[PDB]
Amino acid sequence: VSPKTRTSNLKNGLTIASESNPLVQTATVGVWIDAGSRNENAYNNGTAHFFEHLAFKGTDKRSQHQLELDIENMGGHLNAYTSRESTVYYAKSFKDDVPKSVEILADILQHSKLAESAIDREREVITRELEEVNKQYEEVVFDHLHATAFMNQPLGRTILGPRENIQTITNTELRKFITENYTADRMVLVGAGAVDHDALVELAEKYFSHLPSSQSPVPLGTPIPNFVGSEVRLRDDTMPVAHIAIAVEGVSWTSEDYYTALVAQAIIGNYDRAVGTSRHQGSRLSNIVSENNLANSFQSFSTSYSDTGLWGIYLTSENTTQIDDLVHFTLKEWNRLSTSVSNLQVERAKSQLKAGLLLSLDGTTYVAEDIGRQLTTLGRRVTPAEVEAKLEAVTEHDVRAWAQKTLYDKDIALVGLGPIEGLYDYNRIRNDMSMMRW
Amino acid sequence: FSTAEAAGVKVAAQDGQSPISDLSVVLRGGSRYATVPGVSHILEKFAFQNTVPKSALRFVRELELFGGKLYTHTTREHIVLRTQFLKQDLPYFVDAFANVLKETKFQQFELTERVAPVAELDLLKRESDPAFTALEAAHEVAFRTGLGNSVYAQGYSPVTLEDVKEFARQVYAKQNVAVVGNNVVPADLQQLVGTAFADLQEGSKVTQAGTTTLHGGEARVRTSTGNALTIALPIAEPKPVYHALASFLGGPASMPWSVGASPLAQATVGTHTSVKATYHNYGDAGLFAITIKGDSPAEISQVAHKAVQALKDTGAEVTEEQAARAYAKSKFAAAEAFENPDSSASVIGMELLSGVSRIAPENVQKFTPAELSEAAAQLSASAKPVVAAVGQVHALPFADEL
Amino acid sequence: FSTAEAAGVKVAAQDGQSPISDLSVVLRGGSRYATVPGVSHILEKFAFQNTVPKSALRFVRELELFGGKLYTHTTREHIVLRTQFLKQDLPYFVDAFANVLKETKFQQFELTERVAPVAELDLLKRESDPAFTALEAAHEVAFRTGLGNSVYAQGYSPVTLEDVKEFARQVYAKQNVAVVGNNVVPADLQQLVGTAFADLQEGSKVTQAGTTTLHGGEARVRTSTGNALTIALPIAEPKPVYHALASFLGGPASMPWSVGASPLAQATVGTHTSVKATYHNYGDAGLFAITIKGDSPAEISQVAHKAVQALKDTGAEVTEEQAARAYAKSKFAAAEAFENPDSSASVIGMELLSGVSRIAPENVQKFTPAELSEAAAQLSASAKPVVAAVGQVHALPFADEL
Amino acid sequence: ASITSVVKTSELILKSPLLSKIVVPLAKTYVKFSGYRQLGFKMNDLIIEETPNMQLALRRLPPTESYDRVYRLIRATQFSLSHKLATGNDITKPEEDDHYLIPYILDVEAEAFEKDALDNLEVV
Amino acid sequence: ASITSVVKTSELILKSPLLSKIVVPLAKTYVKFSGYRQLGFKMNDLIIEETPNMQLALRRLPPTESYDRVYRLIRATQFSLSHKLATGNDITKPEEDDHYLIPYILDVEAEAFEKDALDNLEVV
Repeated sequence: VSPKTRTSNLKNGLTIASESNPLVQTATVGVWIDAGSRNENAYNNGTAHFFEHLAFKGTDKRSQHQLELDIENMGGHLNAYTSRESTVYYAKSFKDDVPKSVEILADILQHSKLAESAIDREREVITRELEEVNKQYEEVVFDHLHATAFMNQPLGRTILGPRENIQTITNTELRKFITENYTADRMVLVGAGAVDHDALVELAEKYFSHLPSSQSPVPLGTPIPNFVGSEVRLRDDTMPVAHIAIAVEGVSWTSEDYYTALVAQAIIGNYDRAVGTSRHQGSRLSNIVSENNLANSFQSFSTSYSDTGLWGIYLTSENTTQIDDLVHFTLKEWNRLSTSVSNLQVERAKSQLKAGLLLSLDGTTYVAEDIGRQLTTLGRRVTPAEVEAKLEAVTEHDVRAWAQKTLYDKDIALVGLGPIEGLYDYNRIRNDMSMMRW
Repeated sequence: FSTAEAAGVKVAAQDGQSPISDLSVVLRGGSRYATVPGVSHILEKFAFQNTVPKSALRFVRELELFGGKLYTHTTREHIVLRTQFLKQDLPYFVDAFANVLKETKFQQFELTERVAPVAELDLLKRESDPAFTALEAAHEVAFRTGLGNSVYAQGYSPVTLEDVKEFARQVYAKQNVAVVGNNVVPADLQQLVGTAFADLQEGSKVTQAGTTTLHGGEARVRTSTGNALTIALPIAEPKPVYHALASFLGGPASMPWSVGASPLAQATVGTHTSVKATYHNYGDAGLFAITIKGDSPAEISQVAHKAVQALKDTGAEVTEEQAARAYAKSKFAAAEAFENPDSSASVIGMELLSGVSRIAPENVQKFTPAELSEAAAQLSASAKPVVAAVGQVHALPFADEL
Repeated sequence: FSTAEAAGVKVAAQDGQSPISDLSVVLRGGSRYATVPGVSHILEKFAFQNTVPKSALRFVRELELFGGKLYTHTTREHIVLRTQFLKQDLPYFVDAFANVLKETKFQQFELTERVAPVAELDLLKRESDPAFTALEAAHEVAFRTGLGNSVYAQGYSPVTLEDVKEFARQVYAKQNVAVVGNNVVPADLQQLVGTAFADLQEGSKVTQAGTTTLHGGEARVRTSTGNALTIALPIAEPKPVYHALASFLGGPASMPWSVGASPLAQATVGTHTSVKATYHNYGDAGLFAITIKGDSPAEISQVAHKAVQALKDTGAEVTEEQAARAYAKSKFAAAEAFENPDSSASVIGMELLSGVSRIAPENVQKFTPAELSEAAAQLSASAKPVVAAVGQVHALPFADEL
Repeated sequence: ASITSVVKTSELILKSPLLSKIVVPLAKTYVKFSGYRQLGFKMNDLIIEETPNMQLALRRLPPTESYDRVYRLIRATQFSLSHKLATGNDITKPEEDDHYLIPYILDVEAEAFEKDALDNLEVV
Repeated sequence: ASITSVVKTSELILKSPLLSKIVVPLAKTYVKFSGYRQLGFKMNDLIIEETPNMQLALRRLPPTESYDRVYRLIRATQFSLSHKLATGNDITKPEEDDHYLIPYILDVEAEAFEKDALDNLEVV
């Protein structure tokens, strides 16, 4: 039984949430923000990512060089990432270096220079990032997947933004973005590891007390997405490996089917030929794929957002004449979530998940990420007892009922990259979303 | 970690407040003890294959019912087999390790179809990073055998089933086995290990064939898949100051989208190259390495010159600020290593299998600017510099140029 | 061979009494002058491809009607293109060489489909012998660039059509071309070269980018395809005594089913290994090598120790008999080299292009036992020994062991 | 007919002033009414490719020319199935209608025809 | 039937003293009249091989056993087409009739059957 997550508020509405571990000597403190690329419009798309670069480019006090030195002297490191719905800025340090790290984070968030000279310098760095993501095939695939599934909607935009915006982002629009979005009621200060909650609340009162509150404070993790069944083909015959993602509209964080979708995802599961145990996994798809050498890997996913999600699978394969078989067998395993699954598969997946959801949290950064994600999506940290109860409530009837309304005979979004000549057209893929025998 | 003994086996455990336990068997069976090249990698990959009580298939299916996970790796010193599971499932995992050490059926088909192909993919994935290759090449030049043996199984020298079975006969013995339990009640683990590992052979301590000898030289691994360069300096007397020096010289940034304030980090400005100084203590010898990877051989060459200069400059004078920055970066590195389960297990494993007491992160020594500059001076004035170049080797520096 | 000049091109010919003539164009374009690794090999393989007057196809079909043959090779110093034909067909062959030097269409499809695949098979055939690989590796360690460039094109460094076309623009010029005619009437050849090569560019002498620098070291080439070891010693002042020393130390047997009476041959007794000492003069530097191949790495190691001892023993004392044996074996080696058309062409080619007057086999100097022992003494006590091991490299010797 | 034949006959016509004066204007109208440019094709994209000689010529195209040809074929196929014509920049302008393939096929055929001749040589 | 089945039932018989006393002599006569030894076969050479399990067992044979099996099949095929029987050393003697393949197929089948069982497990 893990220690209790303590939670306090300030007057402005900043949440402080902490989970102490007296067995470790490091601590991860940081700020989780319920804001991301989705908060931009089409004209300033890319701003949130642009800001993340400038946050480390110097503040009103410390210059770029002083900032570097201050963190070097702390001994740990700082890290940040911007997603579609969430921004994180954290600092991993030693136990007694926590007041330094909180102070630096408070500085870079509230008091950043955003000097025209630095805007102009990063404008090239970010322009170069546009031509080098091209190599990270999984990210290429998932960014096209969002672009097509949520065609012309805010979730469909990339985080980097178009080349055109990168050239026209001003310090004005950067400042406007962080003034509108980085408000106290949307922020959580999180500490995990060797942190005292009461110490962290004092540091919050010292550094984050003059944060703006929004005019209309909605609860944390408050949002209409209209999924488009569609496909993007990025054929490249010179690549040896095909990367394919197939997804349907999935579930939001607060859906009543959130756990049912996780159990269904666990019934299909993951596979990787390079891992020794993967040839012996219980999943039917795993057995088909491994016995027939259909793929190097596959990974089931169930991504959630505040008001929608994508549920599906990501496949990689060198077997370019049997891509059809790989896709066929994958979608026939999905069909069986509607037609055939019983207590046998459901209870096995629940067993595997009850541990999996706890196992994931194995370091201070993972714990901090879990507290931060849960607080900014659900408004609370859900105790393992509650999670165990929600998983236990999933029956085989729930899985079949969910699959029949979410997967069965539904439109898919499909992205293929690489040697995908063998991937059939949209209709033949989408026809595998049902079984004529049922 | 309360160190004890259960039926001749050294057991160290630390209770915690988490639902998740990590149990690791650390074996004195890393590559420095490898009878034939690659055997310690193969033996690692042969863990949790078919045993007499339980098939590999049955083990994996039951592990999924517990939602446990399995992690294995080989170092120059150890083979580490780790399981991660829920606290309550401890007895199952203890018995599983017992079956592996006592009753593994080393079958030829498992070697040909399961173990060797997985070993080969493991290595190919590691080599995708040219910096990995460069640092491996550097150890091979510096030590030749023992520490200079390859960690991984390679194609040019095949490991046979008789090789692996012989090595396992030596390694899988009470004298070469340590059990390390994170978030495991220490009294409960001692009771279980004491019943499960009672019939394990006693065996003898595995030893390195021959003494560690240091050599200088050059390795020129011509690849087409990226460029890297290691500058290593073999150390005959491993001293803890080299940790402080590695962290001082640094190389990686402590901040996104930054270069860093470390001397080696500042050596990369204007280049798309990265750099990392590392120190490897192996008890009886050590290796201080500076690895530079990049897409341009011209830029790598440029950074390599600045890197050697940085080390010479350090040998001249360190400031008090810089010495304190080294203490801070080094204490932090020690702390995170004792937290990470992979490295944690091997640290206590070394304490249990040898007798080298762990240096707790809170007890990491502060080195004065005098002590740091002295350490850097010895390295700049080494009689046996090693340089391993990987990639377009015709365009990378040579030892005599540096 | 009567040296003359015909329209700015150096022509050497020697009339004889045989129906078969050998015409060879020797180009100053070997690998030491290469701009890009492998271009001199590629340019050699691009000879007699499509020219503007005559396609490769038409050339081969017509060559078969004359029953002529075509031989090409690349050295570190030259590209040699030789034709062998009936005496009377001389004008056709002169004109064919003129078309190649003036009018070769270097087409991308020829490079991809014809030239590069043939270059690759050429290299694979040579490398089947591990001794070839070992001696190539040794030059690479000893000289790094220039003489240390690879002779042959390799996959890792792709030669482009622009590379080859640029190099050909330099090499195919009056200043880098010598014509050598064996059993060709010298007056007739001068007349024909003077009309056919008149419109060839004058160009400039191709030069080695940078001076020849000597280095010591080790190369360790892992193959699964047999074992060899070269022990080379770079020579800063090439002297003719090293020929005598190479022939003295010997290595190959001078009669069937025997071992031989040479010090290196006697080092192989009880082993299935062979040995050969060689000396390579390159004008401004040289290389003295001893190559040992065999199927057993243990036996190679054994012979390598005896080989180094033999050289040290030579530095001590050689008898009068042994010095005379060295004169005899060396005169013979010189004579047969001047006879073989392959080596003959390059010998006069070096006299014509470079200016190094040939040493006639009858004028090969007799070295006293004093002079031989002094030469061997200077080699055993070299500051820069090179060792290239090929095969099971973990089991072959290192430089510091020798 | 071989490309070689077509090219040689065309060159005979272009040489003769009279002939060119009457043939070139006709050929330009023919090409306008042909209408392949309205599907974004270049003339050489239409040449039959299912022959050994043409497959060899296509393999010798530089990679960029080859990738662009693939795109024009796919784009024209999509206009064909949709019953639409190109508009704007998809229409091939006369200055873009370059004979990118003709030099490759003429070289392939030159060798093929020389081989046929030389297979029939008679030592005199 | 599976080799597993055959082997298990045979072991039940060999255990029972009564049963073995009456079955073993019959089985030895059966084998003598069967006459596969007169074509130089070993019993295991006759087992049906066109099955995934059997193809996998055959791939796991040591190279020597595999090369010898190939020769016995070729030799038996030549006796069959010639209508001759083995003589001399080509006749399989009872001590040479070893079950070289049985251990491989029993291991392949053990895994195959365990996989089937475990595909039907029910968490309790």
